[PDB]
Amino acid sequence: FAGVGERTREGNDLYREMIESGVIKLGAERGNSKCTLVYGQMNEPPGARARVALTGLTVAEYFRDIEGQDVLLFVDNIFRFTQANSEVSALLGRIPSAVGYQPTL
Amino acid sequence: ATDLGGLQERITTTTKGSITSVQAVYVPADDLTDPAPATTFAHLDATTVLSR
Amino acid sequence: LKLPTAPLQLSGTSAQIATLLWQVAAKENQLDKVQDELYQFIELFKQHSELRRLATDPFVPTLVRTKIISSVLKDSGASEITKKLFEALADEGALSALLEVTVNYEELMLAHKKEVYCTVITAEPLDKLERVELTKKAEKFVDAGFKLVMQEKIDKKLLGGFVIEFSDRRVDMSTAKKVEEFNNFVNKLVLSI
Amino acid sequence: MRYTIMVSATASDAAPLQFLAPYSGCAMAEYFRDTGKHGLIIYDDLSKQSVAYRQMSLLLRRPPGREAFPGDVFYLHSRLLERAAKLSKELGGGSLTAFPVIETQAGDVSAYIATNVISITDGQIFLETELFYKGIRPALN
Amino acid sequence: ADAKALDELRKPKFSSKYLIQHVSQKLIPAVKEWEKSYQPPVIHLGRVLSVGDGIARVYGLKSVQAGELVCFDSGVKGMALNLQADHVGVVVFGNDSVIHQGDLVYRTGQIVNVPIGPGTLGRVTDGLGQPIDGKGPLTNVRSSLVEVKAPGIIARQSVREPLFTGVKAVDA
Amino acid sequence: EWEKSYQPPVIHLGRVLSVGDGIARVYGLKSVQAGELVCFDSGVKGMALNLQADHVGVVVFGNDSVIHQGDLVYRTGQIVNVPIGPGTLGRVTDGLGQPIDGKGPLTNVRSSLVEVKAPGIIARQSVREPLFTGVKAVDALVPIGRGQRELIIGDRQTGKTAVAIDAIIHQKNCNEQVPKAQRVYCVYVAVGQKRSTVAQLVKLFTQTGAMRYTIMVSATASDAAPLQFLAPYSGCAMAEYFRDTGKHGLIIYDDLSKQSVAYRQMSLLLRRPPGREAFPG
Amino acid sequence: KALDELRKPKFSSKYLIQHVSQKLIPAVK
Amino acid sequence: DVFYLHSRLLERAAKLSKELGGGSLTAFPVIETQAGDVSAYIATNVISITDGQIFLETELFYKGIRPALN
Amino acid sequence: AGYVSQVIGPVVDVRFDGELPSILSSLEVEGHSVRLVLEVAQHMGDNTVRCIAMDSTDGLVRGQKVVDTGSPIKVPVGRGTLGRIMNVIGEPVDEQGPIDAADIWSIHREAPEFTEQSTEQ
Amino acid sequence: GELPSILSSLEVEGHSVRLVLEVAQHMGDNTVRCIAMDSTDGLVRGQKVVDT
Amino acid sequence: GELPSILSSLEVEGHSVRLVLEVAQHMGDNTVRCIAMDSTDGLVRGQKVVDT
Ligand SMILES: Nc1ncnc2c1ncn2[C@@H]1O[C@H](COP(=O)(O)OP(=O)(O)OP(=O)(O)O)[C@@H](O)[C@H]1O
Ligand SMILES: [Mg+2]
Repeated sequence: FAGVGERTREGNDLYREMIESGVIKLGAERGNSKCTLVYGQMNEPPGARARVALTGLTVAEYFRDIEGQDVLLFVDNIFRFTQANSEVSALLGRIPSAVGYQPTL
Repeated sequence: ATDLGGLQERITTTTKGSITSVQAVYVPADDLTDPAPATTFAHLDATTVLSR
Repeated sequence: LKLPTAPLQLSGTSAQIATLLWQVAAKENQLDKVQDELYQFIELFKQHSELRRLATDPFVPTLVRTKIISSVLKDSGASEITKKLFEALADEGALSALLEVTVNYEELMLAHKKEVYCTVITAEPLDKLERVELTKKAEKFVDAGFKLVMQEKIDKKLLGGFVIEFSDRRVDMSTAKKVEEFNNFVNKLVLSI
Repeated sequence: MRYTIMVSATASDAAPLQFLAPYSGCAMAEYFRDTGKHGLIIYDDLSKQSVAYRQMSLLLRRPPGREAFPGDVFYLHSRLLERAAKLSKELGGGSLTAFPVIETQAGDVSAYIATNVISITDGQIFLETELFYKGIRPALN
Repeated sequence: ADAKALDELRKPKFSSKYLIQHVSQKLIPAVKEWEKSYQPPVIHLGRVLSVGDGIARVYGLKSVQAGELVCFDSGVKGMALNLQADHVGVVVFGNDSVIHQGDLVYRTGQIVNVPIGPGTLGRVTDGLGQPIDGKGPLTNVRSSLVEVKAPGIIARQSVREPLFTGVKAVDA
Repeated sequence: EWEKSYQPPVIHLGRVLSVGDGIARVYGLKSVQAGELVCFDSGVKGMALNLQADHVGVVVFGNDSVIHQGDLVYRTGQIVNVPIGPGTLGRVTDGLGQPIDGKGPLTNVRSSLVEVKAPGIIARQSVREPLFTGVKAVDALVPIGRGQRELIIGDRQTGKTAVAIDAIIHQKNCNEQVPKAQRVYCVYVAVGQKRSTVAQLVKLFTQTGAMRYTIMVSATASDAAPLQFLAPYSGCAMAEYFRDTGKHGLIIYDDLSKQSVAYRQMSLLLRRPPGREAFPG
Repeated sequence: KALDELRKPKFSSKYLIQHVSQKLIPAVK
Repeated sequence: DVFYLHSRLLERAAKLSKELGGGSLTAFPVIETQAGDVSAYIATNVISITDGQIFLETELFYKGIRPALN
Repeated sequence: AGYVSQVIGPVVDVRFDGELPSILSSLEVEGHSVRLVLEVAQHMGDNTVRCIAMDSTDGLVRGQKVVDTGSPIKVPVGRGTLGRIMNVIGEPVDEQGPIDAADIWSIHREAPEFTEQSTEQ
Repeated sequence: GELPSILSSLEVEGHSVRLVLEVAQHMGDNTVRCIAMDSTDGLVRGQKVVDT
Repeated sequence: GELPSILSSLEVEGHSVRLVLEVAQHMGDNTVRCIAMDSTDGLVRGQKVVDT
């Protein structure tokens, strides 16, 4: 789970729901869990929210390329990935393209 | 907003005297969402919006 | 008016000052004199902090800077070219342009003498026959009567031969590169035939 | 005002004070959140805090975005509003709940600051102006 | 310019010294005869390079942190926002009419702090925490930073208790 | 014979002044041509775009993360060229003509420029012979001759690639029943597409047998914006080989609307003033 | 190395060449 | 200063006093809009400057109402 | 190794007197309230890179030592990351200790090549 | 030497009409930047400005 | 010396085609900025350009 720019309340709610439903286990039975959360919240700078989806991709690319699995990657709100890269493009002084997005959209 | 507030906050009734202020505001192309009339909406007690 | 033609053409606003300084100094035939004064000024800004304060500090007035540069440069063999140049660079706050005007003046002077600095990287130190047969091979990489200023180097990773470094272009006449491009060609053939 | 603090950076004040007043008020209310009590904070016209920060960024020659807002104008509101939290039992159980106020322009919530704070917060209280003169006060759509 | 031909000017290359020894005895009195038309050079202080519209560019201030409160010689507070290679652009917490080109800027070492605590309850402050209601300074109060980080994912619990607004529409 | 004919040529050097945003500033290269393909020391090529008075602006055909300040740029001596010829049929090449199908290098081929001025007024003639696409809606209602430009315009997922694919497959079907002088050798240019769809499309073209006549130029969505910008020109040069030697060619520039976005990216990163819908003039 | 302060020239004007040519051409005798 | 451009031009149309000769100057500035959009920059500038408006519509112009004064 | 030149919001220019880091490389900042990691965005020329920060740049002094790491942001991967919460730089946020890493992998990577794609839907 | 304060009024000598400038910002090279209360048509570079 | 006039045409020597420039501006340092009537692919920054 790559939560790109998630609210911290909804990220904590998803984490507790994953503990409760059993797909994430805590303590000594952590190895039997089924998900990996990668969390870049809204309170982080745009450089951090622009690369959380890449961190989720890296954790999934290990399971694809080494373990040889069929992985699920939940990029939560891909539009927030877009808007975080738009923000890091505006901070780097690049001229924004059409409606306000980065020229490298 | 800083220039408009620095002008506008001096037109006040204080504990010495009073200034009743009537300020006509040109609204460009009747667009009350334009920022130069929308900044001076919060600076007034009574707004008298004249409509076309 | 009637200034000499510059030996090679250059970029703007720090090299145009050098081209003008070169044309003025060749009109006065003091080309080696003002280069020496430019080097002495590089060392002058190296030595003292109060002198480079007149080039970096933005709070010194123009009057202080032009009067210090006028009063300290009254005499001592500094030409009228260099003294007027430092008045002109102190009047504008452009005393920081010295370090970039001397390198373009050096390139202009290194082009009026028809010379060329080079770097020969050889695997072993050269003999007085291993060198003489090299420069006649190295003089075909200049297009005129340019006399290269030999600069020798050592590098054991070359397996004999030489590499020229003209800072504009590089000729790799080595053997360690020749056995590199040999193996690439022989492996690009056996994958075809 | 036995329980109310007021941080008042008015319109006459300099734009860094209007930019900084929500962070001052939130650092005051985090005393109550962080020591087991409960907080409640209202940022009246957060759309004026964004205007003040736009003024400071455009005068600092920062690269503008749409409506000349800087790139870190989402980060500005998000790093303020995410401090409104419900702390866990080990951190005292305290809480801070925020009520940002955004003034829209004829209901256009597709404006930049309105979309930013709508995406940040946990829900809206819409107050349409057609319901207001219809007698419905509070004009909650 | 190029760098490969400019980094070799750190070496001396003159082979004649008829001007280095000439002005070295001549530099110091020529500097000293305009010493009162100088300003004292700043390293860890700052001097206002320019000012306008509530922004002061400040030469110097070699060790300001980003976001640190700086103070001018008029007592106006600033905040060093963008540290640049040659100056600091600070934002002025008040009128810049009392700030001139050449004024001294003093860093305070503090990122922007506010009065928090039980004593601020019932008080009317400005955006920096200082009281504007005119009933004395804030006592029973400690300072705290305004740019604290929000609590994390693990520092929260789920939002369960209701906060009553008292308005039927929102509470229903 | 390689040993007796071996002179290491005088390689003209250039430092990288500053790299980033897919455009490098290159000191030196004092004799480089405008539009010349240059080669960085990391292996990634580049086109000398803006010859300036003090530096050269090089757009980087690939990822600019492998280039540093102070890297050496070598000039190759000629304008941006792709290998054209009969050795390109069957091959899946990238935006610069380098094969990405993994079947070895392009042999039986010849380099040629990607930016050729189109043939003039007196070089054309009227479009007389038909090109059948095998789509009877098209071949009955919107008939297409040989030498025509036919826009396949539509929305997202309305069947544009399918019309292109059926034209390419129908060319394979007609090429077995016609003589040599009238055979259509197709090129598919996939700009800005997914690499998975280009892989499935190459599977389709080789399992129907149409890859014997097809060249496939793919600058996909992860490829750099100069490569998506240049890949239609590479494909058009590879098909101009068959145009210029008496044969007949078909070319599908699939999603030129993504080439224009790649060019908008390149122009807006060059600080060029945008126009309508932020596109350059 | 204190010469690194003078690395980049800080030009307060664009037409500096005209001012230095007004002062260096009269340096010719 | 494109408002000041037309402002300082159109304020010279004046009816002078009896002390200054009583002469007059009547300005008739002509602004062309684009598809009836009087909400443009220069159109709202000169509309805010001038006293009256003689607004001419295209839809009344092709209804035979000529001069097409709205 | 390198020292901070400009701190303009989340954008930090770092000056390296010797060898520059690559673009997309990670940079740790030495001496800070938290772990501040910069990621290189471009080379500005004059031996200076321009970085985007992964945390708050409040408290950053011009001349703070920035060390090159030689790689992009490397996060822990493996089955030991299952049920754990990582942030962008691979640090544990669920306060359950360290993250059991089979390997550390750079987050920046090219897409799988054309020979490596599968052609079956 | 001795730049005027911001918002201060300056009086330009030699102008036909009384031209009053108001200091808006300090530009930084011992230069203030002013807005003019009357028309600037007729100002010559170097013309003396007396601070009030 | 003796810069060409604006709108005067220039001939680039040693090109693949007849590259005719046409002077559009005077840039200021004996540099004229020209618009090329043909493709500039193949121009080197030393190429002799005669003035017609
Ligand atoms: N002639 C046809 N008959 C039946 N189905 C069709 C036909 N043409 C296309 N389709 C279906 O329509 C879908 C879209 O077709 P196609 O791939 O050509 O769209 P597209 O134009 O490439 O859209 P995009 O470019 O967004 O992928 C395909 O999945 C295909 O299965
Ligand atoms: Mg398609």
